Amino acid sequence: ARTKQTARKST
Amino acid sequence: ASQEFEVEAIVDKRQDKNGNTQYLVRWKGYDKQDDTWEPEQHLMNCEKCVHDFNRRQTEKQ
Repeated sequence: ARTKQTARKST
Repeated sequence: ASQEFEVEAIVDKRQDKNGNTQYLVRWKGYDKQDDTWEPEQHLMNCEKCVHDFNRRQTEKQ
């Protein structure tokens, strides 16, 4: 992992 | 969060009919074919990804 920047991904 | 993935960049945005925003997300370690359009509430853990997209709107590339 390169950053702490995350988002919920739609399946 | 099992569905919370690392974002490489937000590369586009659009407005829904409620006036809320959706973001076109490029996912770290995935290819273009895996990009998704995500509703704004999915970016609550990505405030920097939005601010960075917004800054890049003002620059050339």
